[PDB]
Amino acid sequence: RSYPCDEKKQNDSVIAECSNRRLQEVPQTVGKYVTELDLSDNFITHITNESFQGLQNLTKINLNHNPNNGLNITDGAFLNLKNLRELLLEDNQLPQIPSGLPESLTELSLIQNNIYNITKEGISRLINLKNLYLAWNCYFNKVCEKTNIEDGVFETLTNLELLSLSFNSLSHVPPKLPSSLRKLFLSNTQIKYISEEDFKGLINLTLLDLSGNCPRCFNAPFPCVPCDGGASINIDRFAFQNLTQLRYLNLSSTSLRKINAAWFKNMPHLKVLDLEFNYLVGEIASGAFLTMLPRLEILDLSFNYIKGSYPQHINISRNFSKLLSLRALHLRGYVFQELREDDFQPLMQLPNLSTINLGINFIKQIDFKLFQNFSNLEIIYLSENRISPLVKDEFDPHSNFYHFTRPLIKPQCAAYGKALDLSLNSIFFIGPNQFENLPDIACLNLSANSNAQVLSGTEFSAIPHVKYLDLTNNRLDFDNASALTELSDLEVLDLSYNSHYFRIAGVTHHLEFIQNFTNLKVLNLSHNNIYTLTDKYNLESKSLVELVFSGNRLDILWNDDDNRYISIFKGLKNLTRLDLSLNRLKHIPNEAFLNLPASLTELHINDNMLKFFNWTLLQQFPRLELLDLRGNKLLFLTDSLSDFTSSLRTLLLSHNRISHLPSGFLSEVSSLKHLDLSSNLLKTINKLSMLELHGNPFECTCDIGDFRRWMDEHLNVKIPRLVDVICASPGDQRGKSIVSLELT
Amino acid sequence: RSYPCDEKKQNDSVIAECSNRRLQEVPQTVGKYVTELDLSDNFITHITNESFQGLQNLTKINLNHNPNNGLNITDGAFLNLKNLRELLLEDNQLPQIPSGLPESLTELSLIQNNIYNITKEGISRLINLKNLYLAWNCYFNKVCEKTNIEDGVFETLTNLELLSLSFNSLSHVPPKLPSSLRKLFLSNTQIKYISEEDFKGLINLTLLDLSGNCPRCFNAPFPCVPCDGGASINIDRFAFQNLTQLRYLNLSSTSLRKINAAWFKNMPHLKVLDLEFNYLVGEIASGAFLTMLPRLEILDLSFNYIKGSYPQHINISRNFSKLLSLRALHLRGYVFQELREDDFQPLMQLPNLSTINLGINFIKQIDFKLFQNFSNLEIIYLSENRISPLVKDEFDPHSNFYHFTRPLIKPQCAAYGKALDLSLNSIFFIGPNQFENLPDIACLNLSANSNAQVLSGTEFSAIPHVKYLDLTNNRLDFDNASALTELSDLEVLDLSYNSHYFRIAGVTHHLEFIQNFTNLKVLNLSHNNIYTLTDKYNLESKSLVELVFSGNRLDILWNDDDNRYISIFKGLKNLTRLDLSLNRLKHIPNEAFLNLPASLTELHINDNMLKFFNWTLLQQFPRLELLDLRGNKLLFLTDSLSDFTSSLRTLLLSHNRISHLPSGFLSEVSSLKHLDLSSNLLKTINKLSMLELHGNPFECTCDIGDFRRWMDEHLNVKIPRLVDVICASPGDQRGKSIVSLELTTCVSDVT
Ligand SMILES: *[C@@H]1O[C@H](CO)[C@@H](O[C@@H]2O[C@H](CO)[C@@H](O[C@@H]3O[C@H](CO[C@H]4O[C@H](CO)[C@@H](O)[C@H](O[C@H]5O[C@H](CO)[C@@H](O)[C@H](O)[C@@H]5O)[C@@H]4O)[C@@H](O)[C@H](O[C@H]4O[C@H](CO)[C@@H](O)[C@H](O)[C@@H]4O[C@H]4O[C@H](CO)[C@@H](O)[C@H](O)[C@@H]4O)[C@@H]3O)[C@H](O)[C@H]2NC(C)=O)[C@H](O)[C@H]1NC(C)=O
Ligand SMILES: *[C@@H]1O[C@H](CO)[C@@H](O[C@@H]2O[C@H](CO)[C@@H](O[C@@H]3O[C@H](CO[C@H]4O[C@H](CO[C@H]5O[C@H](CO)[C@@H](O)[C@H](O)[C@@H]5O)[C@@H](O)[C@H](O[C@H]5O[C@H](CO)[C@@H](O)[C@H](O)[C@@H]5O)[C@@H]4O)[C@@H](O)[C@H](O[C@H]4O[C@H](CO)[C@@H](O)[C@H](O)[C@@H]4O)[C@@H]3O)[C@H](O)[C@H]2NC(C)=O)[C@H](O)[C@H]1NC(C)=O
Ligand SMILES: *[C@@H]1O[C@H](CO)[C@@H](O[C@@H]2O[C@H](CO)[C@@H](O[C@@H]3O[C@H](CO[C@H]4O[C@H](CO)[C@@H](O)[C@H](O)[C@@H]4O)[C@@H](O)[C@H](O[C@H]4O[C@H](CO)[C@@H](O)[C@H](O)[C@@H]4O[C@H]4O[C@H](CO)[C@@H](O)[C@H](O)[C@@H]4O)[C@@H]3O)[C@H](O)[C@H]2NC(C)=O)[C@H](O)[C@H]1NC(C)=O
Ligand SMILES: *[C@@H]1O[C@H](CO)[C@@H](O[C@@H]2O[C@H](CO)[C@@H](O[C@@H]3O[C@H](CO[C@H]4O[C@H](CO)[C@@H](O)[C@H](O)[C@@H]4O)[C@@H](O)[C@H](O[C@H]4O[C@H](CO)[C@@H](O)[C@H](O)[C@@H]4O)[C@@H]3O)[C@H](O)[C@H]2NC(C)=O)[C@H](O)[C@H]1NC(C)=O
Ligand SMILES: *[C@@H]1O[C@H](CO)[C@@H](O[C@@H]2O[C@H](CO)[C@@H](O[C@@H]3O[C@H](CO)[C@@H](O)[C@H](O[C@H]4O[C@H](CO)[C@@H](O)[C@H](O)[C@@H]4O)[C@@H]3O)[C@H](O)[C@H]2NC(C)=O)[C@H](O)[C@H]1NC(C)=O
Ligand SMILES: *[C@@H]1O[C@H](CO)[C@@H](O[C@@H]2O[C@H](CO)[C@@H](O[C@@H]3O[C@H](CO)[C@@H](O)[C@H](O)[C@@H]3O)[C@H](O)[C@H]2NC(C)=O)[C@H](O)[C@H]1NC(C)=O
Ligand SMILES: CCOCc1nc(I)c(-c2ccccc2)n1CC(C)(C)O
Ligand SMILES: CCOCc1nc(I)c(-c2ccccc2)n1CC(C)(C)O
Ligand SMILES: *[C@@H]1O[C@H](CO)[C@@H](O)[C@H](O)[C@H]1NC(C)=O
Ligand SMILES: *[C@@H]1O[C@H](CO)[C@@H](O)[C@H](O)[C@H]1NC(C)=O
Ligand SMILES: *[C@@H]1O[C@H](CO)[C@@H](O)[C@H](O)[C@H]1NC(C)=O
Ligand SMILES: *[C@@H]1O[C@H](CO)[C@@H](O)[C@H](O)[C@H]1NC(C)=O
Ligand SMILES: *[C@@H]1O[C@H](CO)[C@@H](O)[C@H](O)[C@H]1NC(C)=O
Ligand SMILES: *[C@@H]1O[C@H](CO)[C@@H](O)[C@H](O)[C@H]1NC(C)=O
Ligand SMILES: *[C@@H]1O[C@H](CO)[C@@H](O)[C@H](O)[C@H]1NC(C)=O
Ligand SMILES: *[C@@H]1O[C@H](CO)[C@@H](O)[C@H](O)[C@H]1NC(C)=O
Repeated sequence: RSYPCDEKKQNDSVIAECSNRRLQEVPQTVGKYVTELDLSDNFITHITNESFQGLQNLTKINLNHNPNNGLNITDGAFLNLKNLRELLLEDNQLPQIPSGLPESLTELSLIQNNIYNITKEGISRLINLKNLYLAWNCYFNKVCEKTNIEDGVFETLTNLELLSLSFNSLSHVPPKLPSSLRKLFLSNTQIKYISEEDFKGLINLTLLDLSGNCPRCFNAPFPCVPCDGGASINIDRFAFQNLTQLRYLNLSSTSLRKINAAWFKNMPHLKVLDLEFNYLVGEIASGAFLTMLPRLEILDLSFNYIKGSYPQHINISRNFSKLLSLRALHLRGYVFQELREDDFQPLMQLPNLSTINLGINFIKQIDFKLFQNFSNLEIIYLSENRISPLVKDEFDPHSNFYHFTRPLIKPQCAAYGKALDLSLNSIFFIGPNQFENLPDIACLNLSANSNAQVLSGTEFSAIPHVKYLDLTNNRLDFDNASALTELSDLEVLDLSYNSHYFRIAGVTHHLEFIQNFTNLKVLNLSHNNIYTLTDKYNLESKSLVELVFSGNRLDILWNDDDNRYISIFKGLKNLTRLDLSLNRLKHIPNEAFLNLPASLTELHINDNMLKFFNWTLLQQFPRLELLDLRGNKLLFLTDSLSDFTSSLRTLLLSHNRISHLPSGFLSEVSSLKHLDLSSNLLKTINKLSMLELHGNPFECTCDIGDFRRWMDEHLNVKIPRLVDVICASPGDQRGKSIVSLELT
Repeated sequence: RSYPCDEKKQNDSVIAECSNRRLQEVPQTVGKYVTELDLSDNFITHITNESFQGLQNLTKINLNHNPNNGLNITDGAFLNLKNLRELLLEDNQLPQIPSGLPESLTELSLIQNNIYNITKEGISRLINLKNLYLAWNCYFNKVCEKTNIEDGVFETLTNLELLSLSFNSLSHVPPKLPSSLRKLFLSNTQIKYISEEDFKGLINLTLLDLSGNCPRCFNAPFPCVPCDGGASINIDRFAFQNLTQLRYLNLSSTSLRKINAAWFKNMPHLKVLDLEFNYLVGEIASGAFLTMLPRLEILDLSFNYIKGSYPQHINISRNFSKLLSLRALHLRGYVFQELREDDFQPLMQLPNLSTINLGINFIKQIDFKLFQNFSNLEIIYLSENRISPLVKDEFDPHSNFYHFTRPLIKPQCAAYGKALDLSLNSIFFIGPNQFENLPDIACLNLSANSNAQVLSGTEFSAIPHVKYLDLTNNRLDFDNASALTELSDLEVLDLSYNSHYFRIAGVTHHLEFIQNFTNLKVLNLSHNNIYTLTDKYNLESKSLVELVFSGNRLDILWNDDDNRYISIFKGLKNLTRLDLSLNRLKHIPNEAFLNLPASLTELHINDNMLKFFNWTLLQQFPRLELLDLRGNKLLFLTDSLSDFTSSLRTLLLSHNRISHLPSGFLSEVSSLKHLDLSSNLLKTINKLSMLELHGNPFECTCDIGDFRRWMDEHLNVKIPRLVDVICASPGDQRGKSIVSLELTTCVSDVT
């Protein structure tokens, strides 16, 4: 049982996680076998040549964010560790590259420090370096007006594949870079001119990042100072003529008015070109460079809008048809009124185009017919446009800062088929022609359309094979038992955040339409504040697997004088996961709890106000693996759980007021694998494989020693976060983990 | 201050407020001199003939919401009170109208009870009744399928001016109503037919409410069961022929397809007609009845839309020009695409039309020229339409439930002149032609337009005389010192909830444009999360009276390493009211606090996390009347406040961790009128006119008795919620108010 580091097996080596544990120095109680040590987010201030004694087998050390004054690393502190490959020293307030680093180093990271001098003394001996990260060092500091890069400091590094000097005031591409380089990151370097010579010899390079050099300002979470007179980056005609291996060019936020087609003459393999936050409305219209990119897969031209120009049409060159390899186009924030069928003629041939991103263009009209003309289109993303009803009579320094990195559409949605995201549009009601002349849509997002309409069950007729449907953040009036019945194939329905009309007494609430879905698996009714239904008072489905019922008023339903809702969930005969969280429940009528489906594997009733829980009733739930009761006001446990369940694997009781464990509890219940008793009022204790106890106010006075014995006996039971299992009393202990006491 | 009722003198009579004080029975410690007694929101269950013994001067009793099983009122319990005019008995669970009520009664209220029988025995003796309220009695109850109204039960009441039977299952207008009736309220009564006879003799009537009878459902906070086959209310041809005095007709939510113009034949004075939540798209187009309303001032036709119909145009009859007296038209929720100049020709003549309400119509285009064709138009309300950028050219049972009762536009805005509310529209940027062909606008609402634009100071050129401007709930990029400079004459600016771009480092933040406003009085920057400005680091104005700076990051600004923001507010030389609430302040640098304007009358720093407050620095603030420090983490008071201020009138210190009052604090500071020490950690105490102490964990052990003396001596000092000034200790006291102890016999230990 390791302290204070949770030591774990990974492939063919032993990892130590000692992150975020208030450690004031490198623990010397680290396993002899360990090869990778994480000490990030701690309060360590000193690293001596004695800090890693008896640990010669370390290949990786992480010391990032230490402390939370500065980190003091002595000369040749690591030099003894002859097998050290990966050394991470980020956000340590380091004033110089620590001297005497081990020549075995392949990956060094010094991001977010006060390193102004990049010296031969520091790194020229590190001739095994593959990856060097030096970003965020001389970045808008008043002490340092330019990073000092000793001449030829990198040329000895003939194994260096990745160099990163992003977010440093360089002003000039450093000379004498090693030919070995595959990826050169120079984003936000204040480099305004790129010469013929700058990237000479770099004939192996696959990625170049010149982003944020002469920036166009928009939404960056770091400072944005445009080049004087809004001037673009000046890139010589031939600067990239020897870069024949380049796959990834990032020119985001360089204020480019014109793109020289010469730049791409000897670059036949370019796969991903990033042109976000430039002034290229012209070049998108009459693009020379579009002919030079036959192998391009990802193009991004987002936020190239002309300030104040709301053109009627988007002007797209016919040359866009010479992007034969294109898989994904990103045309966000161009800002235009209408997309005509003809405007997108150039794109209809491209055999591999799967993703069109027209987000944040404030488009009013789209000839939706034009989306049938596309071979392998999987993702139509139109979020933040102005599609009306149709009737017609603090940040991650490692992130990609200029590109949408996460999926445009939830993978769980896209999985089903062609995905259409019309979220944050103006479809205030679904018009009769709303989805006419549309491919077979599988995945549809109508989230946040200020839609507050009634559903007759004839809105989705033109796209009847929708499987995943998001109607979240609307004010839909569920006034009709026919609502959504036209969608027979439907498997996932998200009605989250439609509370408006569910709160209103002067309108009926019909949820019977659920019953008509033979294929429906997952229904989300979170945050609808449901307090009544009319006519049919039970939810019923033979198919449904998961119901989210959180943020509703079961408190009101299960306290109906005529017990109308006592079996609201029973008719869900195939339900395995039910979420009753945030329903303001104080007491659950035994009858009502006994009418929860017998099929339940996983029941969440967390974040209510339960004082009592009739453990007896678990007898009626023989498939129940997981019970979540966290964040209630529970006081009492059964003292005979074994009599009530043979099924229960995981029991979560975090954030209750439990002060005493029954004598026969921890022992017995052979099914129980995971028990969570963290953040309770346990003063002392007095098969399983995880036991959480952190945040309990333990009396550390001899009586505890009995439990401390049991921890040493049962080592198979993982007690996580031992650092946070603290003594409340007595006064001299108030602070120590309960693994610090003696026996006297 | 009598216990437990706060007695107050008002216009030669004494009111007793004993509401919301957990009283389990009528207190017998009420002054004989009292004329009005409020006992609402208590736990009283019994009213006997001994409940108000003496107390002969009582004219008004309020017993509403008592308790929170039922209220038990004995026969002739009030009969002794020979001067009882107003008796309020609302939400008491009463099973019958209490027998033997006093004949002196003029106003009786019995709303929200279980009164199924309206008997002659109960009310026929009450021949002085002006106002009887019986709403919400037999309302969707399973015991009672109809209210039983004894025949002729009201006809003895020849003084009855107001009768209310709203929200009761009647099914038929009761017969034999007194001719004295001025206002008859029959809303949600389930009355489907109205006969010639029903309102015969009611020749004095000024108001009739038939709303909610055959309802159209939309947003009502009470049940809505439409008449079978969506049938409208059936009102006979001549039902209103004797109602020549009627001013107010309410036909809201009666599902009316057709409005018989006969109804208004002998009704020449009708002032206010309410037709919300009907099916009158036709009648608005044709409209016989429009010729019959020469004196109408308020018409409301809101929510008459045809479900699913998004017509290109609104069809209003030419007859709308025969509404000569109209002051306000309410056409919400008709739902149409375009308003053309000619669509509103019939309204342009009407000499007195001041308010057009086109809310929630989802209009895409408006010929804004057409609003110059109006004589006395003061309010153009277009909230919740779809006006795009232009580039080319627990409820209140007493409420009015079917009408917008509050002002369409904040009075503070309208006051300045012609008001245009484009809130909750689609003006994502202000186009160059956005406010062209528009009257002289004084008051402009652009709130919640998903507007996320840069301002060049050329957007408002076409309406340069805007005085009140609301830009709230947008994502405006204040990246320009020229922003809004075209609006000279500007007095009020609301920039509340525009935090988006103020949180973003990769954008400049210019607030210099304030300086260019010679007339600017009130500036609201609430909830903008301001943590930096570029170039100009101080706010400066010779004119500004009020700055709201709440929900910003003064924590970050006043902890700038180079002290850039130390005098951010000093250049506001005329400022009297400053709000620093919700700025996450733990400590205020003495320099920074000393650079707050000297002109400050009223400083709010509530809801921060302050541990310390240098009371000394108040010396530099000689005009300071009101200091709000509530909801901080303060521990200490000055012990010599008098040395630091002669100005301070109101000091709010609720929700701190203050555990001791200095001996010389309460005494001294003759200016102090209101002191708030509620919800602190005071164990004991040891000019003014209000002192709040409720929610302190008081030791009720002899030491307290000193204070209890001081309360009896200084009776002028109102201590509100004495009921909630509770003993924490010792164990035997934990629950009693500190006015329940005996000074003769207490304990000394348990400290
Ligand atoms: C079908 O249509 C008809 C209309 O054609 C509707 O009938 C109306 O119904 C409403 C709602 O019940 C009635 O309003 C009530 O009227 C009371 C009398 O008001 C008048 O006298 C006072 C002077 O004493 C004036 O001030 C009023 O004018 C305005 O004055 C100020 C603004 O300057 C406002 O405060 C007023 O609201 C008026 O706009 C009138 O000339 C009125 O007192 C009563 O007010 C209570 O509720 C309001 C808001 O909730 C509070 O401001 C107020 O405080 C009252 O409530 C408490 O406060 C007082 C004093 O502090 C206490 O004494 C109370 O006990 C209580 O604790 C209310 O607004 C309206 O009068 C009536 N129209 C006519 C002509 O009769 C039907 O309802 C409609 N049917 C349906 C189903 O909607
Ligand atoms: C952004 O910040 C701004 C400003 O910081 C903020 O806008 C202000 O919002 C506050 C409230 O949030 C407003 O203050 C209130 O104003 C109420 C209305 O005030 C007027 O009308 C009062 C009564 O009207 C009667 O008389 C007229 C004619 O005589 C008659 O026609 C009417 O029908 C009616 O019968 C009137 O009393 C008042 O005048 C007062 O002004 C001074 C104050 O210094 C005082 O000395 C006077 O003696 C007098 O009281 C004014 O003309 C007002 O009722 C309200 O007041 C009280 O009672 C409530 C509780 O019932 C309390 O909450 C309150 O403390 C008061 O005791 C209150 O004062 C203010 O007007 C806004 N300012 C502007 C410019 O609009 C925005 O809300 C912020 N925005 C966001 C998004 O947060
Ligand atoms: C200009 O445009 C260029 C592209 O033209 C762009 O370059 C790309 O930058 C991003 C951001 O730095 C790079 O993304 C990272 O890539 C590495 C390597 O990925 C490969 O290897 C891993 C397996 O090790 C595979 O999963 C992956 O499929 C690739 O084969 C990844 O390590 C990064 O993943 C982590 O970081 C993400 C961002 O924080 C996390 O979300 C993710 O969970 C990973 O973090 C976790 O694991 C990390 C492992 O080291 C660990 O360190 C973290 O703490 C955490 O536990 C990330 O995807 C991308 O590779 C570059 N593209 C190319 C082709 O090289 C520039 O960024 C852009 N310029 C600007 C200024 O934006
Ligand atoms: C309305 O309610 C629905 C139903 O709850 C919500 O949609 C679900 O959201 C949950 C998360 O809250 C989704 O579950 C997550 O899916 C991720 C991806 O799953 C795929 O990949 C995994 C392997 O990674 C496969 O097992 C799986 O078959 C899928 O192929 C997971 O990565 C998520 O976390 C997992 O890993 C972490 C460890 O980091 C663990 O903590 C988790 O326990 C878990 O193992 C997680 O499983 C779920 O897929 C969604 N369902 C559907 C049908 O879409 C909506 O979010 C909700 N709507 C609103 C508006 O609130
Ligand atoms: C510009 O347009 C905006 C957009 O409409 C407008 O904002 C509105 O202002 C008023 C106050 O000035 C808001 O009214 C309040 O809103 C709160 C929200 O929680 C309500 O709780 C309050 O009403 C309660 O009391 C009623 C009593 O019966 C209850 O029935 C009711 O349910 C509430 O509990 C209170 O009225 C209004 O909500 C906003 N609306 C929005 C969308 O922000 C602003 O006034 C306009 N600016 C100018 C200059 O006029
Ligand atoms: C349908 O449309 C909406 C809006 O486009 C999608 O909502 C967005 O979904 C993403 C991913 O779930 C949310 O990302 C989150 O951001 C917050 C940061 O505030 C972070 O806390 C979360 O961890 C997560 O990263 C995003 O906020 C959300 N946007 C809005 C406006 O709600 C929705 O996912 C779409 N549906 C489908 C099925 O694709
Ligand atoms: C009572 C609930 O109403 C919901 C609803 N469903 C539909 I189809 C409509 C509707 C009505 C008129 C025009 C266009 C569409 N409406 C009404 C509005 C637009 C107000 O939501
Ligand atoms: C970064 C600041 O950008 C704000 C801004 N102010 C204006 I005038 C515009 C704008 C841009 C193009 C077309 C129409 C209008 N925009 C940008 C958008 C519309 C994206 O918000
Ligand atoms: C460039 O990479 C190739 C393999 O892709 C390698 O054989 C060659 O040695 C590298 N060139 C230099 C000069 O390091
Ligand atoms: C399209 O991609 C597929 C694999 O997804 C590949 O086989 C095909 O050759 C690609 N075609 C072009 C023209 O890039
Ligand atoms: C409910 O939907 C059905 C089927 O489309 C329709 O005929 C009916 O009019 C709807 N009912 C209501 C109350 O809107
Ligand atoms: C649990 O409920 C059952 C009946 O459903 C009842 O017999 C028993 O009293 C309850 N158990 C506890 C511990 O309250
Ligand atoms: C009101 O009544 C009492 C006796 O009923 C009388 O003595 C008293 O003088 C009256 N109130 C006032 C203010 O005079
Ligand atoms: C109308 O009202 C007044 C009371 O204000 C009364 O004098 C008159 O007689 C009433 N008319 C009838 C017919 O009752
Ligand atoms: C218009 O209002 C004025 C005063 O506001 C009034 O004298 C007149 O009666 C009204 N005019 C008409 C035609 O009703
Ligand atoms: C108040 O501030 C002044 C300086 O402005 C300082 O000298 C004094 O010590 C402060 N008082 C306290 C109690 O901190």
